[PDB]
Amino acid sequence: NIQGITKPAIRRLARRGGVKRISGLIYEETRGVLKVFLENVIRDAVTYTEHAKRKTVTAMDVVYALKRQGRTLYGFG
Amino acid sequence: RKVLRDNIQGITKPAIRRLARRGGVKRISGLIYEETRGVLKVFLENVIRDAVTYTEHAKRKTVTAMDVVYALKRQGRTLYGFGG
Amino acid sequence: KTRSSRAGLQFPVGRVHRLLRKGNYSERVGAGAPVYLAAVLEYLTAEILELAGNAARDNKKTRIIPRHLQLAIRNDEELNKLLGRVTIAQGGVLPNIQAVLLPK
Amino acid sequence: RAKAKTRSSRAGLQFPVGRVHRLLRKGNYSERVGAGAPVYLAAVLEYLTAEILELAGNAARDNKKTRIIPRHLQLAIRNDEELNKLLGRVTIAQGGVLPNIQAVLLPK
Amino acid sequence: RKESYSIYVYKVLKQVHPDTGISSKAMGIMNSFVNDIFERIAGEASRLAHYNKRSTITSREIQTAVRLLLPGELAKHAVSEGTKAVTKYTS
Amino acid sequence: SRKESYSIYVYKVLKQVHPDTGISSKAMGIMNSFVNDIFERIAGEASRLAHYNKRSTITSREIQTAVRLLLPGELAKHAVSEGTKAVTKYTS
Amino acid sequence: PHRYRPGTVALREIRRYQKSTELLIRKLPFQRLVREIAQDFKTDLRFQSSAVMALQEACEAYLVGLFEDTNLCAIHAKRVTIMPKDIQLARRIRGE
Amino acid sequence: KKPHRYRPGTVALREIRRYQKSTELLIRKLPFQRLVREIAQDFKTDLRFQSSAVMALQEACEAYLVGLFEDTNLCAIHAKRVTIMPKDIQLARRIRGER
DNA sequence: ATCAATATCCACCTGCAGATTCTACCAAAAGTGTATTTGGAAACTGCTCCATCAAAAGGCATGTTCAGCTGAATTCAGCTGAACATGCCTTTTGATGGAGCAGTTTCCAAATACACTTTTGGTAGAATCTGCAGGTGGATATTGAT
DNA sequence: TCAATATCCACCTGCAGATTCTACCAAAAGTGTATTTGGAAACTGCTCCATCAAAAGGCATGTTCAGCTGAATTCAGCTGAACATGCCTTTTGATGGAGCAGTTTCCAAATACACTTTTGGTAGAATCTGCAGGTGGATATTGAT
Ligand SMILES: [Cl-]
Ligand SMILES: [Cl-]
Ligand SMILES: [Cl-]
Ligand SMILES: [Cl-]
Ligand SMILES: [Mn+2]
Ligand SMILES: [Mn+2]
Ligand SMILES: [Mn+2]
Ligand SMILES: [Mn+2]
Ligand SMILES: [Mn+2]
Ligand SMILES: [Mn+2]
Ligand SMILES: [Mn+2]
Ligand SMILES: [Mn+2]
Ligand SMILES: [Mn+2]
Ligand SMILES: [Mn+2]
Repeated sequence: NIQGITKPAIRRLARRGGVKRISGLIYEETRGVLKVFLENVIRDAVTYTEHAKRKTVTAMDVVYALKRQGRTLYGFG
Repeated sequence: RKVLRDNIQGITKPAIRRLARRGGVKRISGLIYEETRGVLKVFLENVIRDAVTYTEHAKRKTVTAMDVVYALKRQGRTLYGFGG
Repeated sequence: KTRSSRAGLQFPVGRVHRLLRKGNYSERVGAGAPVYLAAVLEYLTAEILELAGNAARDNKKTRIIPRHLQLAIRNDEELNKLLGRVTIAQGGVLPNIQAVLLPK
Repeated sequence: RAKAKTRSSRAGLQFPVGRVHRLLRKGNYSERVGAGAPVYLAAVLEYLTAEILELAGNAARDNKKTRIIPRHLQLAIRNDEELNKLLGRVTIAQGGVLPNIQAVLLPK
Repeated sequence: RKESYSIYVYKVLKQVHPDTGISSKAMGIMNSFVNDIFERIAGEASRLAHYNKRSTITSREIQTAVRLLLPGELAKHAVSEGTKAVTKYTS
Repeated sequence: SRKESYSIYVYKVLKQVHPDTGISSKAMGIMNSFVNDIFERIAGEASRLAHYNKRSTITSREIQTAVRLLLPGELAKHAVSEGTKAVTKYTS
Repeated sequence: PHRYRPGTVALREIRRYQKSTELLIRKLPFQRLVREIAQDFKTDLRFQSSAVMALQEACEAYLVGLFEDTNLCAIHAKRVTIMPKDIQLARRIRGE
Repeated sequence: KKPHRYRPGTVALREIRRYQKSTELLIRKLPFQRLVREIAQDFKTDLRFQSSAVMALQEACEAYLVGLFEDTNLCAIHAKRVTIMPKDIQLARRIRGER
């Protein structure tokens, strides 16, 4: 569902990162990396959600999952 | 007492070479030794500054191994072996 | 009289004390601790809002938005270190293009 | 009075359930501590210790020694994926590193 | 019901920049920031008191925690304003 | 001047997994450090878990969720197994 | 007929997207990706819209940062084109 | 009979094997101790150290430099060199978040 | 290095949709006053370790020479990725119900706290035990050759 | 293949360090009672999900070719290898004696608890400012000299 992360969107992300020329193999690699990231984050968020005997993952569950991976996110308290 | 000066130079070129070999380094630029001394001094100052802060908080004059272990841990570099 | 009034602070000393008591940080909480903690939090908030207002002015605007917070934090040595692993939603990045990527 | 039976014995554990309970209580984690929490926790600490001591003992045998030293603990941890991540930011004093030479450094 | 620091951040904003406002998203970022620094400081102070077998977190723990968590000039000015507030409060 | 440690328990587990094998005191300090570190990690996660859900009690189920959050994969699976077994045996 | 030289449009885009803050992935493809990955943990879960948005902010900040590090790795090798081996070096050194 | 001589790098590779096989501290003890005390005295005069505090610092420092030299070496190899240079160290520390 | 042509950028503008403030009420939080307890600071003191110094052995740092091989610079081409035009389809935007979650509230059975007493596992130190630190010597492996 | 050099890998034994034992006692266990809390039952709004549609604007595709990456080639100078020399680290040991820990006493500072006053949170109504998109150049770039 990964392929729905378009080549143009990845180019946009690369441009915000200051990248001027992109090899053709970056896109699949980028998707793989994004996928690992997402699984790790979501795996923890849902764990928090199940501990609270909820069926809705909340913004605070995602903030806790991020934080515990050393990636504090501001704006969603 | 006795005035301690320039002890950064006691990290010899051969000792830095040994550390790099343990890191798998085969060839070393001649400018690496001074850079290594700079980076080691920054690292050490950060660790020792926090260790001393713990020592001052406990109103002690002796840095203990636990002060260094706490300073390390809070800098994200946990050290095993020096508890108790 | 609120404790915040007696300390000369805008941040809420009583709330900081309740939060310390309710956080399982220690069994007892001294009287000076929430005053000291509220003062520090206010000072840091003032520093950041100072810089963010200056940045929002540089861009000719009146409402501080997340972008000015990101600009304020990343262009300052010590705050950028304090918030080193923090992501500011809607903040973007600092404009920075490696010199070797430019023509000429 | 009833003959005293340790909680670790009734849990079937080697690690001390009572001490783990005291440590939770005096560590200011929550105001109350359920009776099952120190048992589960001691069981987990014992399991992980067993895992690490298993792998470290094998490493000490491979190098023809009978007493485990820090080097065997380091070899056990860095050669096992899951322990290596669990202890990813941990320094084993006197542990050394794993032998590894990037291929491009070797002669033709 | 649902707490935040918005009113206080707003007061501090009108202190340093009388004419400037702040969006609700920027205010949310400020709220997350205040909660983050609070947790960092309180948690360090908690570890400090445990290390020294003490059951009370006093201003002296908050100060040491600030010295450990803040960089350089920020630590100096934070210790300064904390001492200032505590002395003003004691009267 | 009494000083507690996990040494005796680490040693009992050593005699369990490698009966004829010993351990040097530096390695014993490493194992003590490891036990204390994982204790703090788990206890801290469980404390936060209870705090997030406005609960005052840390139960075995907070310890369980903490185990699932901090341990990798098969390690977490087998640890959950041994923790459940101990709690169920202790209750009866 | 008018045509820009290779890289002129690239630098225009770098400037435009480094000056801005809008999300760069489209929302619905991302929401579907999030929901699939979640379904592989516990099906029939629900998401606050703000939870999906927090995930998107986290992911984009992560990839943009990773691309800064990758770009420096490429330039280190005296290139201007990022390649998978640059991404891999950045993640190996980051400890990922 | 021309005197024996190893080709450049053969001894370096032997040293890599010998030191990656061992765990002894690689900096001399007394110079490291003086460096620690000098840095500490410039923070609070007349401090004292438990010997194990100094040894914990030395273990910490050596592990850190060995880890950073692994990262530096990968940076050099990435640039198709075999000689680590300051720009490799600087790249490694920028990416680690250390600068 | 200029030049005119072409394409995208960027101040400047204005009304109004939507975001930010006025309005007003109110649980819960914060403050107050009084009573009672207690953690830890102060002042001692014994006694570990810590600092310092010494000798002396010999390991290792230092300083030098010099050649191999590496990094740096330069040239060239083939192939890859940028730009662009084109037109199709995925996303955005908005709506629509309404199923089914969160979030509350009450109330007892079950759980946990905590003081006192009894018991026993855990520690410190003494008393045994024993791998392995080093030291030695040949086998093997590798290296670089002329 | 050979000479030189280094590493590998058993063998040996005493003793420094580990293991075992012993006895004291601190803390866990047992017990009894007081206090807190979790969940079964019963609610009630209110968020999300499912579903449908129009249509906007973003993406996929295919061609051309600019220029980047990697290979090839050359050279000079730096860094590795080898050696002598002798400094200073290591080791072992002793000595004062600083200052950790261990104790004791006792208040300044904390908790407890009843009661009162204030305020931050909340939701709607009533006002203000960034944003849609336009315009109008204006700024930068490009091929051509
Ligand atoms: Cl206080
Ligand atoms: Cl429990
Ligand atoms: Cl690649
Ligand atoms: Cl360099
Ligand atoms: Mn000095
Ligand atoms: Mn009372
Ligand atoms: Mn007392
Ligand atoms: Mn080369
Ligand atoms: Mn060509
Ligand atoms: Mn007994
Ligand atoms: Mn040996
Ligand atoms: Mn007793
Ligand atoms: Mn009000
Ligand atoms: Mn606009």
